[PDB]
Amino acid sequence: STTEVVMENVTAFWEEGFGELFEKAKGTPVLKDINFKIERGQLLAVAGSTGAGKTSLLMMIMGELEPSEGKIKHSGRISFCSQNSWIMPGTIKENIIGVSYDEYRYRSVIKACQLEEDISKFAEKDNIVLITLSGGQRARISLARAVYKDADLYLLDSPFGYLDVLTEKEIFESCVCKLMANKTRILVTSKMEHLKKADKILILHEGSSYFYGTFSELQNLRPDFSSKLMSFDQFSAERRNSILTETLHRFSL
Ligand SMILES: Nc1ncnc2c1ncn2[C@@H]1O[C@H](COP(=O)(O)OP(=O)(O)OP(=O)(O)O)[C@@H](O)[C@H]1O
Ligand SMILES: [Mg+2]
Repeated sequence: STTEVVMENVTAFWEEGFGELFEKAKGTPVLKDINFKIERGQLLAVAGSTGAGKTSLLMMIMGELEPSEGKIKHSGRISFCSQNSWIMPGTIKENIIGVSYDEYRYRSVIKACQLEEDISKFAEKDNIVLITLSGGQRARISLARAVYKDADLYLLDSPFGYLDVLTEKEIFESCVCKLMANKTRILVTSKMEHLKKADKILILHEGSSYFYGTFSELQNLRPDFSSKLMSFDQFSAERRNSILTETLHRFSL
């Protein structure tokens, strides 16, 4: 199954004392007046400047950060892919599946994340003990682990680190848009292509919603903003994020 996710007028503080004070009241919040609704099986793309609250938003959904105002609604299990890849000492297989094995699911995830060719290189195949991996292999294994988990909501925080432009595109398509096409998911990204293929987009800046709605509505309701951001996707993660950050500081509020 999958869930809908709804946030209505949500405000949150990481400093729990302040969150209580604000709540009771009938520094500055990490997230302010956040609103979105994603339907079952839909993709929300979340972009924004550095420190804007993109990971914090995900942490709220996981219950690590509580709102001081507003309503969050969602049900079921959550799977989370962090923006920092991590590999535990053990086999490639163990890293992806943990303890529970489903052959058909495991095979579809390795294919979707392009891990077949990485696995096949080794004598032991996926029983190879984690051999040091490249950043890109680490990113793909971390993604595979998150997508393999049977969950009702998938939270993918910038999962495409150290990938080539073309293979990030291939994996966005095969994994996020095809394998997970019927799962509710939220993707943090800085690629315009990802925003374009999303059902909904949320742009965050200093904890506020700079824009929520559709890519074509962004093109329409934010023409001056779009005109800077739209060969952007060939730029490095760092450069895209610096351009997005600087543009947001210019046009915010
Ligand atoms: N557990 C926490 N406790 C206190 N403050 C936090 C915590 N997590 C994040 N913050 C702070 O909240 C702000 C938002 O950080 P967050 O990680 O949500 O930003 P981000 O938009 O994901 O940025 P990036 O583009 O760097 O990933 C930052 O000032 C950060 O230092
Ligand atoms: Mg983050």
